[PDB]
Amino acid sequence: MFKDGSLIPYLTAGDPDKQSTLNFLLALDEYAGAIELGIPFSDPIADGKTIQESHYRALKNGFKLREAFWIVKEFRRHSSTPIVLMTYYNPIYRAGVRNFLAEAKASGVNGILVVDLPVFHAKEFTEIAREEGIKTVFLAAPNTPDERLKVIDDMTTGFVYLVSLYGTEEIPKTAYDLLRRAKRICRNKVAVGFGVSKREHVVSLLKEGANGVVVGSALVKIIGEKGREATEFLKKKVEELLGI
Repeated sequence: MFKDGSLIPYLTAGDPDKQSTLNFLLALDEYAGAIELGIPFSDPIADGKTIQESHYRALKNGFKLREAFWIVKEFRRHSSTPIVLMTYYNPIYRAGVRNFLAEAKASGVNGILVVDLPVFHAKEFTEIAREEGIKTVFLAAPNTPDERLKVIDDMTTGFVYLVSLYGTEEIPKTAYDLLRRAKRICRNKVAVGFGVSKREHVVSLLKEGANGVVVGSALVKIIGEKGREATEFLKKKVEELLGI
């Protein structure tokens, strides 16, 4: 869904408020190949500490599901940068899969990633996303075996998202191994979320085959640190990571 060598910002919707999220997106668009907008959930057990706290902040400050669409809709007035909505299944399941996907599409969302999509529902889910015109983004971690990478690649219409809960401040070998295994199996492009925080992390991951590098934690840390005034500091971090 994005150009090779793309940096992909990840932000939690409504952290600290939907208006600020929109501001952050507009300020980082010029550096983004695509953007991941995360829907906050009460139990983000698949996320790292930093991003879990951004979920807590957003909910505490009163974030509401459809405010995420507001953000995408307003963003679309100024940009056509691909947007992937990242969420836990619970919200979608409760609101109605097709209803949510249709509403997502209508707002400008291009793809969707369901962090904990029950394998039991994967089939029907992908079929519904296809019908609603939304591309799919599936996740895989270091403990994902080659056989499953293949199944994941065959269902993916957007791009494969490789993650690493490991942390760092070096990228773990187990994370590089996941990438190395994925590029050998995936026909889809792949993005990596290995918690980069330094220029060398980006240069290296791109050199090792990542079509796109996502930047979430580095940005979110600054947001829970500077609140609405995070913007300018975010631009500098993304610039640092881009060697500019």
